[PDB]
Amino acid sequence: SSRHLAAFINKFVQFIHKYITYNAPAAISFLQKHADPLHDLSFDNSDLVMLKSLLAGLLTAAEMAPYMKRLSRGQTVEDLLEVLSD
Amino acid sequence: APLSAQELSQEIKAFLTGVDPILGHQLSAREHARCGLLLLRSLPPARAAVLDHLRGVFDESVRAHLAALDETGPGLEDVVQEVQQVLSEFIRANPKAWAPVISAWSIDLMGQLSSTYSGQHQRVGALNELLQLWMGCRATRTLMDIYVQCLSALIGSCPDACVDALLDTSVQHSPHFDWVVAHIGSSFPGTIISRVLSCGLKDFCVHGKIASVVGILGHLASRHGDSIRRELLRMFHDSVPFLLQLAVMSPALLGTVSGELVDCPAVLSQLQQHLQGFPREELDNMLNLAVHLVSQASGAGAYRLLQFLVDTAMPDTVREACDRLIQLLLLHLQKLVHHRGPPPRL
Amino acid sequence: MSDIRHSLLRRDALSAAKEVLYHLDIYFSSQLQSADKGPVELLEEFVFQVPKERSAQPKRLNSLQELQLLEIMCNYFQEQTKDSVRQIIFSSLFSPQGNKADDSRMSLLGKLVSMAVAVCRIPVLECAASWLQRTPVVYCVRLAKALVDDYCCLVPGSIQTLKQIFSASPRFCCQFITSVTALYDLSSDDLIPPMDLLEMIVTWIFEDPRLILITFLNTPIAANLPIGFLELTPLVGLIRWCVKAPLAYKRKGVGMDRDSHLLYSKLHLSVLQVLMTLQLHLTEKNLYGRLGLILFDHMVPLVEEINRLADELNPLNASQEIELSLDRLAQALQVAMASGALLCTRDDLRTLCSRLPHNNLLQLVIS
Repeated sequence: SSRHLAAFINKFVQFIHKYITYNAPAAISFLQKHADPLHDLSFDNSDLVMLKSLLAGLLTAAEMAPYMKRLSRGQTVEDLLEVLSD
Repeated sequence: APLSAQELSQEIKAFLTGVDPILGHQLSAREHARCGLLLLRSLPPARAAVLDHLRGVFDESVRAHLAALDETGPGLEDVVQEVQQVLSEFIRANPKAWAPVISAWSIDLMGQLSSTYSGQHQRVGALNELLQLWMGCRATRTLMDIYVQCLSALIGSCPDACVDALLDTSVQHSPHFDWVVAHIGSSFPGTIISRVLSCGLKDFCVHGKIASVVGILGHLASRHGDSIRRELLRMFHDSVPFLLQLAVMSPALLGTVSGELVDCPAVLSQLQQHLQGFPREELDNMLNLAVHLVSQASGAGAYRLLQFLVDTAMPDTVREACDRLIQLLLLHLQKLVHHRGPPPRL
Repeated sequence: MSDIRHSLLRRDALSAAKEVLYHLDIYFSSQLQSADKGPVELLEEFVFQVPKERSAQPKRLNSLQELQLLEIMCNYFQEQTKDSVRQIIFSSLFSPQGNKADDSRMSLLGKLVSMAVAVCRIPVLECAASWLQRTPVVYCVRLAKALVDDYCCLVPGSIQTLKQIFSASPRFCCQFITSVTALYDLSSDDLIPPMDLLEMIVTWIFEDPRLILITFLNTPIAANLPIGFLELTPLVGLIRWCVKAPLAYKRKGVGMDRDSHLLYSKLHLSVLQVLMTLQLHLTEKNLYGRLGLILFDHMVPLVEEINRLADELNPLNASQEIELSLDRLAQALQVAMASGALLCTRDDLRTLCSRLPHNNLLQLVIS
């Protein structure tokens, strides 16, 4: 039942990426010491792309720009309401 | 399981004439590969046939595997796994005897297929995405695995020759070769990035595609390995505007610019003064590259960069060039901001 | 005619080359009773993948077609049933002809010989042994070293195949022993014999005197050939190899190879049987002529080599090994003197002992 926690596992792998970024050898030591559960999780759940990629390997203003445009050039309550709901 | 002399002759006639001499019928690809493995367990002066047989069998295997992958022959998973096991057994027995010829032959066909197949099939930066596409297939994955074993065996002996052969084959088979060298750079940073920067500077020496290939390789290699790239670039800079060109091509080089802001005292000023003998056209290209780099890519603590730049304007020819550069930078930023008028810039 | 050559100058697996070789062999056999360099050189170049023109492209490279041609040649040679024709073809194929692929042609001939040995082509193996006897020791010994390095370094069984062939072919075994002695000259680290090759040599020391006697009785020996035409008795090489037990550590960290003393000593112990057999063959029989055995005045060079090579810390680290090697050398000299292999009188090696480490074995040799 691991398929409802996609965002939680996304936060987990964000933590994993930061962990290997600052303290690489500790993350390597932790993963290699417990390699069997990690490989077991990789094999059992084929849906885990990120785990396999991690084990093998080792937005912006461009989208928000029309919305803050509408918010800045928004005079009527309707425009502000719609852009704020968006 | 030894093979007798007459049995060896029969296996020769089987894989070589295609027909087993007793039954009188042509053999299949799986029988061909198993006969090749049987021959691999025997006479090494007979292993050139084994080498071309493995080349042909792996060509057919790659064709079938990638055709099945893109459309989304028979499976060859277990035989390939046994081949992987037996080559690991050889490279464990004695690296010096097997490693050079097998590495050269493998890299040879690995580039041949990269040059031929790539960019021509149904659906075949995007370089790392392409790398995922090849790692979708298993035969090339196993080939890369055993080659990695070869290099791990060839680290203390002569890795320089191996990487020289690798980069030369990449030069012949560019730009379709470079996923292999991208993966090995991810596996092995130092020598690979050193050869990448040497290739880049020699390419600038040539041109003063391949430069784009070098930049793409650097981008694909900067996955948690750009610190060594920054150190190597700094070492090259210590001795060169190819670095500016690559940064213009590769935005990830801005990470090195954060340290480069603190890297350049009066010693750096004199070093810049020494390089100042370049001609006016080269100087124009250099200043255009400098403003494009400091504007379009500096997404870090560049207030320190600006403060250092303005402080230099507060050696003498360096200061004149720097205040001029500041003026051009302001004009460039004005061009960037007030333009096109509607999506915005960045 | 050149039309047949042009028809045989296409494909690297063409049977036309085999047909041309068979026709040339038949012509040589027909004219042998009443008895060309160019045809043999052309046939070798065609096999060596070098075209007829002296500076043209290679003859269709190799690929699987070269393997097919080699297999066809091996099949023909095994069923050739002609000792003289096979010997002439083998001598022509592995001779230095000055072409661009001469070394590669010799290597391919050695590869085919190894394939024939694996195929148990006994008449072809005998023809190859005779051709090696009709070949210089340098090129033949280099080819043998290459074949040994190819086979021995592989998985176990190649040493077993070599031992089986040595049991089958004694002339090939004697040639291999001489080639191994020439390769294991105690000159460098590579001169230290490999483990698999040494194991095969030690295991094949049950009929070494018999193989030496068979090689001696195979053909009467003429005067000294050019740099050695595969001399049967490689006693100097075995004696040096027994002496060079600490030289394995000396040439090398330092203690990389030091366990081979016992195996070399066991292999050297076969020389006693060889010495007795040689004494029976020469002194007891009518073969007491010439210099007794194959000496070639090499005893002085052997003593000089022992003196030069033993300088690596002989005093304390290898004192016992030096004394044992001196005892082995004294035993070899006594065996040669008793068996008549060394026809020269004293002071040929006693003076050489002056520039060697002093031991009780030196006095025993003098006594």
